[PDB]
Amino acid sequence: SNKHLLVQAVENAQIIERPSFGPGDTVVVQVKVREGERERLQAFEGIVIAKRNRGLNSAFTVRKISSGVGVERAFQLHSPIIESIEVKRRGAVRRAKLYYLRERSGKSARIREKL
RNA sequence: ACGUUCCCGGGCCUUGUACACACCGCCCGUCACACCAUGGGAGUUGAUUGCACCAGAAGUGGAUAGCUUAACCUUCGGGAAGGC
Repeated sequence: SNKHLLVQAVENAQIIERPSFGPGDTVVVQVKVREGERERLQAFEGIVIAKRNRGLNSAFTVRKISSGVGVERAFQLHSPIIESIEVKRRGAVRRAKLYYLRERSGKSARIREKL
């Protein structure tokens, strides 16, 4: 919509189907990784602090704690790097952007389950 | 050449000594040059620890947003218990 019609025509082809999901829910993402001559898939599991929907340019940021330090990656929804996305756990958050979780470390960081 | 007061040496009695190769003795303290152990010393670097907090893995215990329910009860709808 926001883009010109000629641009929209190009974007529609790039669009790829993917399970819809909400903010603040634990998700597992499969990322293509190149080790040279071989291909592998790496699993990234984390709570989704922030999401932005822009049609083709939609992006979601996943935050996970590894060895006591958090890691945040702003994954691209429609990129071909992302082989698949699945929702391990669904949570309810008052606000779309969970930027208070960065300050939170342990017991506070957790998000209540949504039923 | 009165005389023993003195310079020197020698005889005896007593006295004090930290001296005994014996006063031509023994022996004290600073300064100078080395080497040793140590005290204070702006600090530098370790070990162990008092107290006040943050923290909340697995485990057990109270309670239930909720989910799956073999033993017994069932009016076969379910109840009882139990697990997550």
